[PDB]
Amino acid sequence: KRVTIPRPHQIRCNCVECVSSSEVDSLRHSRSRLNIYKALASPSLIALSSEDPILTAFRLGWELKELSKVENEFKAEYEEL
Amino acid sequence: RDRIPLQIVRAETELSAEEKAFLSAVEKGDYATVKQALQEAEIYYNVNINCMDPLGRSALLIAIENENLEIMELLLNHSVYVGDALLYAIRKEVVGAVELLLSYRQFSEFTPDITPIMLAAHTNNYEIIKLLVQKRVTIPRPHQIRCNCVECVSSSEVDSLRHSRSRLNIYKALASPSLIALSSEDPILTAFRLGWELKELSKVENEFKAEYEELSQQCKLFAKDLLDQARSSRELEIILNHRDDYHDLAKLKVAIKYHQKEFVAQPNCQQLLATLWYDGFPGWRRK
Amino acid sequence: RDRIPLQIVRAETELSAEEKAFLSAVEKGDYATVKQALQEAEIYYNVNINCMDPLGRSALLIAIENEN
Amino acid sequence: FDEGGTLPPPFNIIRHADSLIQNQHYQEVIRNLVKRYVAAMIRNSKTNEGLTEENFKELKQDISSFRYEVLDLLGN
Amino acid sequence: KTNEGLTEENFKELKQDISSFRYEVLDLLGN
Ligand SMILES: [Zn+2]
Ligand SMILES: [Zn+2]
Repeated sequence: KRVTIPRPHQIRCNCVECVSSSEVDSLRHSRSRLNIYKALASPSLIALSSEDPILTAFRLGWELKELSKVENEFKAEYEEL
Repeated sequence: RDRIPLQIVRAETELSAEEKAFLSAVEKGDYATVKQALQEAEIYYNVNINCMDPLGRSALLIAIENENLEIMELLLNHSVYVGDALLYAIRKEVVGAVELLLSYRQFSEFTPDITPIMLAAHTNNYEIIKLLVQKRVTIPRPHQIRCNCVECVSSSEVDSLRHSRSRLNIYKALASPSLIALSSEDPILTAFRLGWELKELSKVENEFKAEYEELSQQCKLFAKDLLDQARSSRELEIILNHRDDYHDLAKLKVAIKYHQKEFVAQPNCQQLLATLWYDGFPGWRRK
Repeated sequence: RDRIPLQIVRAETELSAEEKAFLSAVEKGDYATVKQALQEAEIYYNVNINCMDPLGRSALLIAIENEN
Repeated sequence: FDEGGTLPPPFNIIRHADSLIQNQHYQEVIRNLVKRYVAAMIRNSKTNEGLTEENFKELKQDISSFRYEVLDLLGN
Repeated sequence: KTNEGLTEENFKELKQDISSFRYEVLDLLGN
């Protein structure tokens, strides 16, 4: 059946949405990104819905480590993912 | 004489075979046999229903460890001797037998001071405690340290090994998470004032140092877990700014005067502060 | 005054006994009893099938954890 | 954090309703937190506990009683 | 009673109990 998953913005994005919501509720905005990144990194989904399952684990296990330096609160989580 | 004889030096009584088959039938689930033996023992008199197996187990304590709620009622409609049978059903956490025993209202494993409300708090059930507090109960109050009344000095010299156990029992009863979350008005400020005076007691009583020290640790994780269950920012702002009896952090300063190192080293509390130490510099994401 | 009283400070609602036996029969597997109680509750009105046990579990969340 | 206006060393020589509404607001958060904590702690026990010898006996007794009652009904 | 684990011996007794129950019930009912 037809489903869909949202798309997270790039780091240091500076749109009006990323700066307005990040100052009205700052504890709820920092949880959806972690949930999405935990959803996107599962082995079964990558082996089921990717065109090249080897080159998609190289470009995604490299930009989960840069995120481990700007977000000091969830260092262990991002590191383990 | 190069052999060693063997014999029993401390003898006790033995039972008869007629009695034996009764307890043997209770242990297997036969319901049509025991119901007969209960009936012939009212016209003729050959068996007593209050016997005891070699290990001190009677006919009512075997049907509790095997959870059978259909033989208990059958033994209870007949007049049997119910002694300390309510303390054996709270140690083994079952719910139906508890009620059932409540409704039909010289050897043991428990000291002569244990009460049901105190034994149900050593274990950590939430459903059993709520059934005993709807009825009226009470727990004693311990005196302050270095108290000097006539009672504290007279009893402490007639029996000094029994007087040092009730205080430990009471302090183990008072420090359970469920009771604090069920019967307190402020569940956060009562774990600060109680996890601080269980450590002073660890210096005057050299015998139970480890016990008191470990009891002081169950009161430091409760507050942290209760705090990290939040789902928004307004809830954090309301909690950390509560003053009993303006808008400054009037509850994060009381946690520093008590040396609580896990309540002030949490991601949320360390992210609320970083937005006030960098006021005037909207972005620190630079080279 | 050397005693400490105890009471509940945050009260909630309680259920009735008639309802109690319904949820008690759902937890044991009785299929011929619950099918009757579902039927008398359509001519007479004495039980609501959307009750909740003390722990927030309804009549449909008990039959999921026991795979029936 | 406090307003002291501390200059560097050299230049250093020259009523009911509010309480009621706060106490009314403070309780619902506590109630919800207690609910969630109790639920989580009850759930956590279901998954991380092993088995022992006590359960084998109850299973055996159940089978035994079932057999005995069925035999009693069928035989007579 | 509290600090002992399970092993393979108990599974066999349970299986044998079920088997004997089934056999005796089938013997009575069938004939
Ligand atoms: Zn963003
Ligand atoms: Zn004293």
